[PDB]
Amino acid sequence: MKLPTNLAYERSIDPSDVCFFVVWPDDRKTPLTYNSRTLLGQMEAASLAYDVSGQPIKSATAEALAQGNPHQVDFCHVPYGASHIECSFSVSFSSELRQPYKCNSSKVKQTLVQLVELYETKIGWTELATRYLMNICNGKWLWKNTRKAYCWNIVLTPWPWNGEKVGFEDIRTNYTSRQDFKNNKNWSAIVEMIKTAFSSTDGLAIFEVRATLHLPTNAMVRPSQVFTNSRVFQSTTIDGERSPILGAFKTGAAIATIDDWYPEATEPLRVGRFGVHREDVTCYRHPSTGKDFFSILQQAEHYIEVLSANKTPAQETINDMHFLMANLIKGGMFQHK
Amino acid sequence: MKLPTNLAYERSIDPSDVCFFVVWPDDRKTPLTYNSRTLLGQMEAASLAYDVSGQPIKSATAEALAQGNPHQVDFCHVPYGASHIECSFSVSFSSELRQPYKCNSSKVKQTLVQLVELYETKIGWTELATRYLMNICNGKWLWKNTRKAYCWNIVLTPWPWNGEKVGFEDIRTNYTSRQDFKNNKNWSAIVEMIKTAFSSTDGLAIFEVRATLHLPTNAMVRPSQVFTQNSRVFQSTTIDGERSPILGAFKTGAAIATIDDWYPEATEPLRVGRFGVHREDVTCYRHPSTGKDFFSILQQAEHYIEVLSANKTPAQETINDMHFLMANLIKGGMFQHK
Repeated sequence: MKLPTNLAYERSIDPSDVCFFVVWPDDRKTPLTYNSRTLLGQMEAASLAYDVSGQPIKSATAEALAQGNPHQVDFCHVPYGASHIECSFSVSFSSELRQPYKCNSSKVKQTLVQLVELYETKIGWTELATRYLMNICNGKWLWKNTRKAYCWNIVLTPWPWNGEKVGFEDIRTNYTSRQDFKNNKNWSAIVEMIKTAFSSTDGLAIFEVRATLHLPTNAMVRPSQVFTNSRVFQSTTIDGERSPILGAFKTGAAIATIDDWYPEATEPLRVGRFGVHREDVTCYRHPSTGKDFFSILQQAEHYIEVLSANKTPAQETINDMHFLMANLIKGGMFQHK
Repeated sequence: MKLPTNLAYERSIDPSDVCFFVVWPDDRKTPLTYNSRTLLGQMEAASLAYDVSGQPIKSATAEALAQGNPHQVDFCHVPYGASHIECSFSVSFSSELRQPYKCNSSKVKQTLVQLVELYETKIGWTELATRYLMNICNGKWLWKNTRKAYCWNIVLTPWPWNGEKVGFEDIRTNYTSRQDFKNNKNWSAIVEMIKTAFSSTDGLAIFEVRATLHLPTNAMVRPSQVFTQNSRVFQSTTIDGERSPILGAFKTGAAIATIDDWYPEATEPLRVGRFGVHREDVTCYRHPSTGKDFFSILQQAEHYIEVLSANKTPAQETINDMHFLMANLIKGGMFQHK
């Protein structure tokens, strides 16, 4: 199947910025603040003592290499008498994946629409909705702040909902595997919200998520930081103060670390075309593998006879279908030429 | 009938820009603001890994394709402790479709003048004025902001009016179909303004429209954006000393006039225009080969006068051609040639 000259979708998951608060004892809240401060380190660079080839430069003597290298960073920490930290944002799950946002070819629109209806019927939305929601219900969107913490707690507030807010107390102890989430009192009622949101022409499903981090005394917080003072935080205005925030696009990248179907999978990757790993600077699912999104999107006509048959599909060629569906929930421009 | 060398009308519906405000608890209002910020995404384009034909380009190895692509967007969101968002603008309905603004042919001016008087008598202005007024009274002019919201409300303030402002509370629940709008306490009195505006040589009918959006916590708002490295650049005005996003006047008028569901295989209503286009799937319904574009219906305008001046009920097929004929005169435009 050819790529058209116009093909684009909208995203089906819409997160927001994360706001950081300081809860004091006797329960008053205050927005967390930060300050820039200059520091002074050693002169480690391997470019100040060596050249490009690798022999020692003769200008950097032992006295000139112990001189003092001043830097300037932003610095954010928990105040002294504080109790814990609130972190609050919101997610929507809203059915944009059913038909393309823009598509000049009517044949490609019919083919893309059938796939979503075939996938919904033959495979179902249970596997993807479980994998997105297990990144909300633990501290995956709290990136490094989860690390080096006593405990953290997640409280959900789903909107088309009756009552009794959903709580996930003491992660790192109680919510480790997939089965620990399914043992919650109301887990099948929240998974079937995301399934109803994807399976309907107007599905809505808003969540209000709020966390509670119990850090050590006077400890660090790690917010997101700007693209360009060497470490500059991203910030908004709460009341009249500046306050560090976790970026909206940073938060959506944490909900979508699902991709563990690339051919030698150990660690789940953030969902993308030719899905990259930023730990080791490589692309798993390179176009030479044949298992990027554009080599699977061309096999969309072949995947229709697999799903419209009656034999259960091979697990190997439904991992290609989970990756096809996860890139349409992600959205993007799919043009060419 | 041939097209004259000069034919043009004025528009009969005049919207304005939509201004956004932030309402705080204790009911103080502040204009909504935005900022630009740079982000860092992956290197997805399909022109960075593939060539025009379809084989993989060989300069894009696995390391060079995992490198990092910085962009820059405008970013507008609801503040943290905010309650909701006001959205206010105004529409007028002003009878410019009664006569041509400019027409050098007196036979064509007479034919056009007769059609509006026979449409008004035989068919009436109830069908068009109900379709325009529904797009004001729900959040159609709030394009994507209606999506992903808790609820929204519309309050009308019509000008040649006695009192008691007209309210439409909790759309997506209370106002879904045509009959839900008709069950309002004063819906007929506002439809009979737009009818009286069209049915008169000096019809005026001003509406002051104000909305109230209950978004989630810290949520996104989607304003209109300029027709221009910044990737997303919003349209803006100045309220007090602060830039603030708008949702433009041309954009607002395109939302009131998404009415055209008379094209030959109609599913979704289109924006009213000549050879009515659909920008979702980039095609023209009502193409000149269909025979149901607006310049093929002008050439049968002498034919439509014998149908409307008979006594037999007009066929639905040839009065859905009259609704599209009337909706393009309310839209206005140069109708010349050559």
